Amino acid sequence: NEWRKSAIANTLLYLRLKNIYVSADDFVEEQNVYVLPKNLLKKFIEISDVKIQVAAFIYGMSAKDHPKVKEIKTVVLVPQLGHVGSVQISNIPDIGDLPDTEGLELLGWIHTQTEELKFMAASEVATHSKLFADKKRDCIDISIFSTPGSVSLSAYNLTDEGYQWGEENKDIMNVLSEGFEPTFSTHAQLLLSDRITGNFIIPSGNVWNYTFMGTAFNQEGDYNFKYGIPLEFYNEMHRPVHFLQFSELAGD
Amino acid sequence: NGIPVKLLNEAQGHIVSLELTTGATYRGKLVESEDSMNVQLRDVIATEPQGAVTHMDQIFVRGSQIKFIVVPDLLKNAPLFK
Amino acid sequence: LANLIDYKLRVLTQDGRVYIGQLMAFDKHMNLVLNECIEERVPKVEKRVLGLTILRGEQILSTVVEDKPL
Amino acid sequence: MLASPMLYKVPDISSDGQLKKFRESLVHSALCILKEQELVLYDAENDVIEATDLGNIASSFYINHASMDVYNRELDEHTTQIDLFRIFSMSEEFKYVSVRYEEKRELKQLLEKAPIPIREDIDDPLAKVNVLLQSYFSQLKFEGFALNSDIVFIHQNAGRLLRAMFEICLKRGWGHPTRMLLNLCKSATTKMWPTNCPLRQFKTCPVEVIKRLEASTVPWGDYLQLETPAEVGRAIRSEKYGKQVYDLLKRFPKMSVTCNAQPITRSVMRFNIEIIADWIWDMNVHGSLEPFLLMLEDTDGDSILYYDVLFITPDIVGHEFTLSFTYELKQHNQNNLPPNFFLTLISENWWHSEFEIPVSFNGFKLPKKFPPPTPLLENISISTSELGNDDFSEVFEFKTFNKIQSQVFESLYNSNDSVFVGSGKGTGKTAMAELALLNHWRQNKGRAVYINPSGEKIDFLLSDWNKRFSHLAGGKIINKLGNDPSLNLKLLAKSHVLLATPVQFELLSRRWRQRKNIQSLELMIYDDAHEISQGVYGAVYETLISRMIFIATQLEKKIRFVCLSNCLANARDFGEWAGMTKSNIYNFSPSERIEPLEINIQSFKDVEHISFNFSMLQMAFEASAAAAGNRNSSSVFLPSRKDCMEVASAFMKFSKAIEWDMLNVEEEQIVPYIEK
Amino acid sequence: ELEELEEFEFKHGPMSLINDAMVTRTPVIISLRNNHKIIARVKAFDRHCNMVLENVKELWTEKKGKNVINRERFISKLFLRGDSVIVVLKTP
Amino acid sequence: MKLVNFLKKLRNEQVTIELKNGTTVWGTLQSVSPQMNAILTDVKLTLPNIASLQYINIRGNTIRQIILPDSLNLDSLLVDQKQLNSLRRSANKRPRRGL
RNA sequence: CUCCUCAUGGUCAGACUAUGUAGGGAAUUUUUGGAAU
Repeated sequence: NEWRKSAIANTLLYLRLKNIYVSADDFVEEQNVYVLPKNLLKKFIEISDVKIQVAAFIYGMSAKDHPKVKEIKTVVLVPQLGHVGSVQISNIPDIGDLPDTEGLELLGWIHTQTEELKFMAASEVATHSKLFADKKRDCIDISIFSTPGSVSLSAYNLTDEGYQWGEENKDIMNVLSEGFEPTFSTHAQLLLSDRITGNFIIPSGNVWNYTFMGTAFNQEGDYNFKYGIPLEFYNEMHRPVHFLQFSELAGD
Repeated sequence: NGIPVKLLNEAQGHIVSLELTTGATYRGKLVESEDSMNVQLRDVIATEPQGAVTHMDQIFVRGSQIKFIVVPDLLKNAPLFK
Repeated sequence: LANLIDYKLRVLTQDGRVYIGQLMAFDKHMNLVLNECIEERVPKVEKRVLGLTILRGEQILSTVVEDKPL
Repeated sequence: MLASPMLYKVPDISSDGQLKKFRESLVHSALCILKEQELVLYDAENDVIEATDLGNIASSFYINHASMDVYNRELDEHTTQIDLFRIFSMSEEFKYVSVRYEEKRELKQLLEKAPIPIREDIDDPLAKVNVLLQSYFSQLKFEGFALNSDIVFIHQNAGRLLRAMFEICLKRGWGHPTRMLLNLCKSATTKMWPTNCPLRQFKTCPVEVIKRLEASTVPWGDYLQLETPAEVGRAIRSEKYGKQVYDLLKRFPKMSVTCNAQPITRSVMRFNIEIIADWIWDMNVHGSLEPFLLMLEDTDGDSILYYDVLFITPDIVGHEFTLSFTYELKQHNQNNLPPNFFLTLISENWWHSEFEIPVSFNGFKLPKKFPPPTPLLENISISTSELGNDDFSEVFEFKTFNKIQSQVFESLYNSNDSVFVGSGKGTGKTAMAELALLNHWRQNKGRAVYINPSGEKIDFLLSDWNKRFSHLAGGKIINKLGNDPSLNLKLLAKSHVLLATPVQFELLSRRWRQRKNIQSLELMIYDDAHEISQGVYGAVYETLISRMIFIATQLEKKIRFVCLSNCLANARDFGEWAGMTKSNIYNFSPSERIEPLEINIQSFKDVEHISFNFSMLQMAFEASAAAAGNRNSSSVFLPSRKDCMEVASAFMKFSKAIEWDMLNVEEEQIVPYIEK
Repeated sequence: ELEELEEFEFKHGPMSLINDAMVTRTPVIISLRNNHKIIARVKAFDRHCNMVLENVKELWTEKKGKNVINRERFISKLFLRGDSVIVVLKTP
Repeated sequence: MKLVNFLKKLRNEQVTIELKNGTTVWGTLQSVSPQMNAILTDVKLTLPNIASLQYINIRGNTIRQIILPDSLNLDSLLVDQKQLNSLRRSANKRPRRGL
């Protein structure tokens, strides 16, 4: 538990992309399909945790080759406080100020987990609904299953009933999740390529993980954003409390 | 202002001794001390460098002409220790 | 000059007279207040116990570290 | 060995009294392992030696070779903050360190509350070493002084080792380690963490304030953005000292940084950086100058593209300061290119500077593959006999033309069309210009414009032209233009041929409508058209070219443009815009020249901030000695007269010791020449 | 503006002698209040007539149990207070 | 400019100060105040028979002259304050330069 | 380094205290000498 064992365990996370596979769904032009690069995914895996869910937003736009294809150019990492199997996330980011944003649409969001599901769980669906309630109905989700030796990209969609369910049922609600059942989620079309690449946006304070900053995190609150390199889930910037406790161990 | 100026203002009402640039010594009660060290003195006994001593009622000497003052030891307590 | 505070110091006057006393305070003009100050003239000979004294900065030539504070 | 060969294991013994082969065998043994550690270059049979970057680092920071290869393998592209301490511990200088049973209780207390986790365990000395390192960063003095002695050792050698690792990663071009290592180096230097605020390293900043900021859980950027002093005092929630804090903030480095990238060609990419420095200087706190490491790294932050150290002096702060550099791309990154590269500035001293501005690639489209120049056919047969009138054959003081000039001669001397003659400095562009001038005269034309940007070589060329060209045609007036618009106008009238810089003749020709002499100019030689790339003046010179072409189109005038230039990849486009045809254009490669010339470029370290250093000077002297011992004559170029004087005295000192001070002439002959 | 006026007044005033001394690197002789004289070159000056003097030769007059004798010594690097200056003479 | 600053530069320098009263001082300047009050250490002092003193502070107005070592670099020490004043005081077409 | 001025941030009912790319410390009471003999 705590910082030591998981943080030490974080170094091995580059090994999880040596083997990458998905259960291959039938490719269909009828619905829009996503093209995700191998570097952004790798960096997100590195920043993420073995246990706790790490989740960012993802942005991009339609290329002129196919309007139905959506290229994910810009990952947007946001203020959040993660738990095991659940996470608290801030609002939709206001990134109009930055350059290299000419009408970048909101494609969806991405997150980590350790359980292999064909559907989105309650803690995920409720969060999805809270983010996108009245804002974008057809946005997608990327659920990354992560285990030592390989990772798996499980994409998902959502229908209009799930948003209502998330609006009504936020805290706890395990039975209404059970009744919610597998069916509502629909497996979205996602691809992994080395033929394109992308970049990250990060908050102005450059601390995206508010795990141990409990007072500073605000679930609805404004933040400035900037381009940069994101940090590790357990990184010196994310663990300031530990230094005052470390020197406080000897005291004075 | 000077801290010794502040002490010297505390010395008002006491008996002090004054040596001037000429060397004459004036002992008496200090009436008034300005910021410029000009001092008003009462009932002064004066000892000249030749040794002759005189008495005078009211004397006022310029600051610039004073070599030094000696003030009573009462003031040494405070608050200039800080 | 702040390090010299509380020390026993020897001040040489304009007229050549030597004063010795504890340095309690100074100011911009280098007016010094000297506690338990005594005067020596020729070098002990002609030594007098003055007591608490101010000295003017216009008259002061130099000061040296005499002894440690009381 | 000489004294007792078998004691120290000389096998050679009777053989080689001087132990030549024993010495050489040890050298072989050394250079194998060194080469394995990529410290030096070596070849067994050919036997050539040169030093590498890693070897230079080991030399500078005096790292043992074992420590060196340990760094080599244990450092990786993906290595993280946890692994950095482990590698530091693995450094061979700690081989003699071992854990102790009286140390063990304090170790146990530490490793619980240690911020940076340890993959190893209490029994292992490496773990003890890096926890001592952590304590040192965190300022922990100790009671049990065994630990404190070890941490003294770490105090003296730690910034060394860490700084070495950082330099190594920087040479390797690895993004994840280099930034974290730079932070660690800073932490060894200034003794603090990132989470401890940078206000700690100010000597005048008080203790209560820094405690309050540590405990306030606030991003550093916000405090830096705060301006109003009273508002800073309110933000730091103590009304006292706020003004002091704000003063010290403006004494903390703050940079408004911008970068505009732009491709030169498809492979080469030039970055124009605008680096502004807003902070106010202090000689006490900042020191002599501010070294700032400028990192150009990829979109992930994985590998380093390009790096440089730059010195911000007291003079630069507040000025708008541009910095330029070039980078060649990869093959795949050439084909498909990223959304942006990250440009990050970090202070080698100041904490949490961290200014990273994205270098924007959005729809940057690279140009086409470079087209090769027109081929050089094998023909020598063109000579001075081919030209029509034989008075023009007494000019060139040679008979047979060059290989490159023979190629252009047909379009040049015979026809009147617009010619891009093109390339090379050595191959005479002067000669080709002369031929063009003769062709122009031959048709009873008479107005000629020879334009070179270099005003000193214009004068030389005038001195050579007026004594010879002018008298053969027999009337022609060759002149150079002066600063006056009026005087150079009267010259524009009086003179058949005008020689001027682009600035001069553009200024005179700006009114073509009003000066009708300039509407009538039939022939032009644009000499060194490759200098249109050069700064604003090149832009002036293309303004002149564009103006002339606009005059040709507007007036329906036949104006023969002879564009003389250097080797240019984009040359054909340049000729196209000038009213030319692909057949008329002649572009050649630099390798086409007739005197094969070895360009030997040699790179040295820490030279970016200086005109020259002492190794450069030695190598120059060695080259000069090679030339002087040979029959060749040699020359060296220098930035200033001051630099020339310095190098001259230096050369004399080098020469006086060695055999050659030689002037190849007696010492009594030289004074008669230098009498003045 | 004030700085400009001060420098100018200094240039056209009596100060012009010590300004001219620094620029020409000419020797000047200074009659001091100690009844000693300093003939030297002016390396630097001040409004108070504080001066950095090089190649100092100071000349003085001493009385003994017979005829008055002049005495002199060389001080290569000398810095001088401004109040000791009675007179600064510039000459060939 | 102000020569007193030039004296401020003179810390850790061995000097012989002649004084208005005629006193000769020999010692290493620890500091000089802007008043030109000079504090020195390891001082041999001769009043107009030398007295050896750990530390001596002299009031600036009493200083007649201070004789500096001949090794001192006056060219370098004199020019400071002007540079400090200059530091206190301190579009397309930018690159005259090209590629 | 020190005192003043000024600016400032704070506190108290003008004073005090930290900081300052600040100005200053030659015309009567102090630091640019009425001292010299």
